[PDB]
This record gives sequence, structure tokens and C-alpha cells, in this order.
Amino acid sequence: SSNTRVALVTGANKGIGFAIVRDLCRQFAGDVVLTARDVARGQAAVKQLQAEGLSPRFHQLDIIDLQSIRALCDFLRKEYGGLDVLVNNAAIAFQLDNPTPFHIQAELTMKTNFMGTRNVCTELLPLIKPQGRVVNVSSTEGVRALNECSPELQQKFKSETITEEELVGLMNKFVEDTKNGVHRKEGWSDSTYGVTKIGVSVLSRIYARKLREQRAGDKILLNACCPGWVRTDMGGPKAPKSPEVGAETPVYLALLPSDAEGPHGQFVTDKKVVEWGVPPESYPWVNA
Ligand SMILES: NC(=O)C1=CN([C@@H]2O[C@H](COP(=O)(O)OP(=O)(O)OC[C@H]3O[C@@H](n4cnc5c(N)ncnc54)[C@H](OP(=O)(O)O)[C@@H]3O)[C@@H](O)[C@H]2O)C=CC1
Repeated sequence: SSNTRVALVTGANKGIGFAIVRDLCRQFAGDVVLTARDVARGQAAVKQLQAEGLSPRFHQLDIIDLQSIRALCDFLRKEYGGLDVLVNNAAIAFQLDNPTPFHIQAELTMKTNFMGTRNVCTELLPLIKPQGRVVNVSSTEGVRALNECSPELQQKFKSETITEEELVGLMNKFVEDTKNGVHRKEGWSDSTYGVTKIGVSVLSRIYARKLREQRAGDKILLNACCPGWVRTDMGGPKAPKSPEVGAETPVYLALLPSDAEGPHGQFVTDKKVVEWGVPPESYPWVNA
């Protein structure tokens, strides 16, 4: 329903998500849709970008409100007849000193980081146009958390045949295991945030197969990635790189040139793919 291509980013009123929309408004040939769960916060962000010559469109979106997601679909369907670029950026993390009980932190982090991300995908993947790109912003914390789980769990996540059903099952188990205070007897990592990123990353793998299994001819590319340690409300003030820089790999994955057929279903960090599970080569100078 449109010959104009369109890109969309979740949780983009601030942080990396915001940075990503800026770069797209600059490097993407078509409309860029900035979304946010709060309209005021979201429109303000749009206004700020207009002050740079950029002109992105706005639309409300809370990836936790299934009804909010469906409305976006409607918007897209009618306005563009589909969607070309999707970047699942939105997320939360409970840091140190936050009183929230552990099992609750588990449940809420999972609820939006995995569940939310998945509900956006199941609803928008059908709308991705051929030559379309999908980027899921994960974290290397997922890999760290992956290596802390028991070899039995690691094997299940690293599987080539794991299903979307089994993945959703493992994520849910993790939450039940923490409420019942046994997740360690079950060989799980203590990192609720990390475990959710595992899910996002494995989910991307699974999605990559389904796409080539159900739409091989559509040349769609999908990958998960880590933007690095960045200065945001989530990253903290010590973070070495700024949002402008952090949005580099994600944007790169979003603009992969037409007909590339790779990378696909890969974990990308700093524009380079990284074997799933393989720990990070180095790490920034520590300034405690
Ligand atoms: N910062 C870092 O060092 C790293 C970040 N990442 C990943 O990058 C992504 C963005 O990180 P960062 O920029 O620091 O994040 P921020 O915490 O600065 O921003 C997160 C954004 O997601 C939004 N959001 C949270 N929950 C929801 C929801 N339910 N529906 C819609 N939007 C929501 C926030 O909304 P609102 O403003 O209204 O709260 C916000 O716009 C995340 O996926 C994160 O895990 C990965 C590795 C490192």
C-alpha cells in the first residue's frame, strides 16, 4: 500500500533507541518511525530530532500491551502496506540496590525483555517486506549468563533443533524456578537480565530458520546483536561509548544492502559476527 520504504524502532524516546532513529533518518531512504510507550516523552524526542533537520514519524508503543502492538500493525498496514525495517530495542534492567525481590525482578525483566520482544515479532514479522531487515538488540551479558548455566542447560540453548515452544518453555521455567527459590539447583545463572538476553539471542536464531523455511525467496535478514557498554540510563555514567556510537552495529545490521544473504541468524558485535557462546575477546579499561 506504498512504494515508500519504512523503518521502525521500539523504545526510542531515549538512549540507544533514540540514537538509532537519528542515524536512520540520515542513512535510510524512506520514513523512520520512532515509537515509545509514553506519548509526551516520545513526541519530545521527535521534536528534538526535528531541530536537527530530521523528520521522523511518531507512534505510541508499549511492547507489553498486546493491544498497543496490534494498533501499530493497523497503522503500518494502512500507511505503508507493511514494514521494511524493525529494530527491537526496548528493554529494562534491575540494577544493584533496587529493593525489588529477586523472583519479581526475574518475572518483570522476562515479561518485557523476552515476552514483549516475542509478541512484537509474532505480530510484525508477517508484515516484513522482501529485502527486509530485522534487528534484535541483545547483550553480551547473555553470553556471560549462558556460561554460568549448567552444561545440560547450555546444550539445550546451543541446540540447532530447538523450537520456539521449547524456548518459551525454558524462559518460563527460569521464572518459576526463582519464585520457588531453586533456580540454582536447576543450574541457572543468577542474572535475570542475562537470562532474558539469552532468550532474545536464541529466539533470533529460531526466527532466522523459520524465515528461510517459510520465506526463503523474500531475502529477509535477521540478526541479534550487542551495542557494547553505552552511556544511557541503563548503561550508567562510566560507559565508554556514547549512544551515537552504540547505535553503530544495529544501524549497520538494519541497512545491510539489498541481496546480501548474510549474515543471517548471527550474533553481531562491532560489525563482526561472533560464534554463539564464545566469550568477548577483550574489555574496556577498568576505572573503578
Ligand atoms: N546501555 C548498554 O550499555 C547496553 C544496552 N543494551 C541493550 O540496548 C537496548 C537499549 O539500551 P539503553 O539505550 O541503555 O536503554 P535505556 O534504559 O536508556 O532505554 C530503554 C528504552 O526502552 C524503553 N522501554 C522499556 N520498557 C518498555 C516497554 N514495555 N514498551 C516500550 N518501550 C519500553 C524505555 O522507555 P521509557 O523511556 O519510557 O522508560 C526506553 O525508551 C536494550 O535492549 C538493552 O538491553 C545491551 C548491552 C548494553
